[PDB]
Amino acid sequence: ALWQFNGMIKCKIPSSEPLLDFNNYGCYCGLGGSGTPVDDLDRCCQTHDNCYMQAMKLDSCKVLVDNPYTNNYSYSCSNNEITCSSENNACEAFICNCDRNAAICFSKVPYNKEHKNLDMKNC
Ligand SMILES: [Ca+2]
Repeated sequence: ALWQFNGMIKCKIPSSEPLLDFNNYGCYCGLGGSGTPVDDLDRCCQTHDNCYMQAMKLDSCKVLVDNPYTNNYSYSCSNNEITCSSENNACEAFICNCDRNAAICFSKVPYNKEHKNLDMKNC
């Protein structure tokens, strides 16, 4: 769910408030997404978006009404390391992995403020 993803990013980037810093960035970081990614951070979000779409393709997810944004899963942050729990069932485990990969991706690429609140005209 959104609140777990928020925590994962903070696990990797302790100085940020992810829901503020990484929302409405480029063409993909935020609700929806289209066009060509503007930079590598934006590409991280495109990959994350594709991961969520793939998750909704799984038979294990189409059984629950929980949406990737509201579906809770278990994970831990320890020494700034993210670990998805084995207690997670099929759907939750896939989502957890999508989020973990994105959080790590976010922490490895440059952040370009020029792309914040980008005009959808570019997407
Ligand atoms: Ca998106």
